[PDB]
Amino acid sequence: VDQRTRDALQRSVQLAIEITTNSQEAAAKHEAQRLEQEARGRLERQKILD
Amino acid sequence: LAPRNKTRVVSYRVPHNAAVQVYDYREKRARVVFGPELVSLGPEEQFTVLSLSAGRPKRPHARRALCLLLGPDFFTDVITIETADHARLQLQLAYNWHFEVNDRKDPQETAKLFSVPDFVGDACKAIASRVRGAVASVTFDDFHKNSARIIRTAVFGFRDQAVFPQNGLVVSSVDVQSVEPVDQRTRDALQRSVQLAIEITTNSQEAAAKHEAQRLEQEARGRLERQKILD
Amino acid sequence: LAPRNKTRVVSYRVPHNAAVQVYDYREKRARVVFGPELVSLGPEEQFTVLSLSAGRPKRPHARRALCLLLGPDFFTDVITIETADHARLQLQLAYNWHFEVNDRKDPQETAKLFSVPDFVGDACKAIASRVRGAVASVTFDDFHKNSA
Repeated sequence: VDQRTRDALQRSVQLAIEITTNSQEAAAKHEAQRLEQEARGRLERQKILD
Repeated sequence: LAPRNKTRVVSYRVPHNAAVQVYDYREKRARVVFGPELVSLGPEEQFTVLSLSAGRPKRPHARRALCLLLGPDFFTDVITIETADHARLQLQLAYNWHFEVNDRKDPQETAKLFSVPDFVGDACKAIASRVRGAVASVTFDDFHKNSARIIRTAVFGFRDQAVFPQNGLVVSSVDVQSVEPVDQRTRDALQRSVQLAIEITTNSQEAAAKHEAQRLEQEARGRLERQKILD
Repeated sequence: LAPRNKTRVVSYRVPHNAAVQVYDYREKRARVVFGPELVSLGPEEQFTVLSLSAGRPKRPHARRALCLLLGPDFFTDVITIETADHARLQLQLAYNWHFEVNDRKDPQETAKLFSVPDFVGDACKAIASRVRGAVASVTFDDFHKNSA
């Protein structure tokens, strides 16, 4: 019935989106770090093999 | 237009996949006529007039019918629900239905077809309550990804059909069409969710190209360094 | 133009790959006439009039048909969906279809052809729901590459 109570619940869903977006950004960041490490790990072996 | 000859026998052509109910008030007899047929009243017989529901969000008493549509058909409804994150979002559904009649010569089975005064308004709220119930215990991120399963599991239990045993209606399908937030702010928060999913992919292709450039520069340097000693 | 002779026997030329449904309200008899043929009413026979769907995003009741098109054909629809990244993007599709009739002398098989009042609007939403459902659990980069 209250409008304030309804206003307090939209701020409950404006953060449930940010949870998901910060989660996908974290997953992409971890995958980028894993790929950069695998690239570095093959380049470092190839230098000694040269 | 032209006013009718009231001394003329009243008659109605019942359409395909439809039934009418008519009760003879003098001889105290009832009958239900099916499919495509001409139906003619006696002096005391009357038609059963069905006040039914129609409209966008299915307002009641918005349609009048002299016959009961019992063929495979659908009607669509707009359902506003709310997830466990308190995010409100309306839906657009479509309920494929048909009445199930075993014996058309049964005076008790065919009488049950006209027992519910408004099967459209009954079924469009008996299904929307289950949708509302099963979504309210589900967060928004789960529902946005799996909403075709949430709704099909809410409506059908443990099942292919949702039979209503009062009159004989089944609802053997539901087809969710539109899913969107009511709030504009909630919609603004989701475009910033996709303006970063592009940057993930572009920064990924730039990283892959950069790694390949470094690998090629290393292989070039590694052949040049051998060639200098060989000279 | 010229108003019709109402005392003249009503007749309709059914096209190729089409069927009409006609019920004799006096003799209590039904029949479905196929393919290319002339169809003439009795004094109490009537045609089954099909209100069908047409338009861009397939609005309903935008077309009226006295015959049922049952040949290999297509109709196109515009479908708006949304990926798991919350990126909204519309589609343009084309559904090659045909009705399947085994025996044309079966009064029960051929009656089922006219059971659904609007097969175009039914099929264009029964397919768009599956598209909408299977895309919403898929990120945008996967869909842009493998959408076929």
